[PDB]
Amino acid sequence: GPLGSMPRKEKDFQGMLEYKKEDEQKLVKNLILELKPRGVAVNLIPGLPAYILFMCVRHADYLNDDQKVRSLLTSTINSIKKVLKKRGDDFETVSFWLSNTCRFLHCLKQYSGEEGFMKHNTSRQNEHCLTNFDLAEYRQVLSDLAIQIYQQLVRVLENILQPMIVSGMLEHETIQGVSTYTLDSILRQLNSFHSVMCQHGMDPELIKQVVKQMFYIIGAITLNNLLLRKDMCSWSKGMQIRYNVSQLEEWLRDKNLMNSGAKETLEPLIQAAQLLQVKKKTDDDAEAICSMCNALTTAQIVKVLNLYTPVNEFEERVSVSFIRTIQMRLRDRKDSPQLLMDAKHIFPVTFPFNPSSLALETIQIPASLGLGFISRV
Repeated sequence: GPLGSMPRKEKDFQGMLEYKKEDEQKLVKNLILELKPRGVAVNLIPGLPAYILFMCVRHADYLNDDQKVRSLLTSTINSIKKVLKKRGDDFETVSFWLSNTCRFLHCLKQYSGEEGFMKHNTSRQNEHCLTNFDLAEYRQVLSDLAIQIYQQLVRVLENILQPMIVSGMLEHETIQGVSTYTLDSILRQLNSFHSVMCQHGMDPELIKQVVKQMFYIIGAITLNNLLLRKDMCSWSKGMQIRYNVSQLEEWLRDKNLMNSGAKETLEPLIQAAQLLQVKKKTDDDAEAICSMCNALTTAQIVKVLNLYTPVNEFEERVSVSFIRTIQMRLRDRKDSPQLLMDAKHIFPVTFPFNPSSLALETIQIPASLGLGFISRV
């Protein structure tokens, strides 16, 4: 039936989107620069802007149009940087663009046509692979861009967290008979950060990295305050920290994040709290401290013992002899000289490939996005 029949059947959409060269700057403006992150569509389908962008890349490749391909990827990358500069003080917008930049990168891989990335693809998804261009070079650029966005997300979340840490982990006291933010404030805030990331469809492997980084920041700020303040080094602070850490650990358990590396970053703080609790008088007490505090430096152990504030009914001041016993024993240990931890340290981030089951041929364009000048192919 190669000739025409009536009625004429509507075409079967292939999951591509065409646009006119003259409309490129409008396209990125509407889909990136002035896109509302709280829009219904882009939250019902997390990563929608990235998918739409990819579908557009797809049509340009289909037409074997190298010039349109180059121009679109360059506009897409520059616009993402643009919106990150203007709006990057806000956690929501940075989480949103980190997630869409990752999804865009994942799409470039999943539909590259390279066999190594096609492994979880359906037959249909494989029909959607690029056929004319190798975009490996652009992927590296997007990954570097994603590294920069992550570092900004960490700066944003640190600025929200930092004022809560000391107050929440150290200063709130309820213990009786033994001598503003709470632990709940911190737990709620971690919950909020994590809920937003999940709702944005951020990679679970990336979310795990963000969580490890947030727990590192908690532990480092808290421990640095113990090492600078006499009033924070006491048996009862030790008990309160021990409990606060247990709740943070239970947050990890509840969210199934026990593999994020988050817990392990608390180990110095944990051992400091334990040190505040143990006996500090005899040679045996000293040996036990040295073998217990394997994750603290000699400088940190010694500092805690010097600052230690005794409650006389229960204990005494730590003696100069005892500290000298600790120092002699720790001579055989080859430790780091650090006293304070670097609370600004950022673990290097990775973006392991996370293919999607979304079927591009089922995507439709909502009017709200202001993209009527685009058409489906």
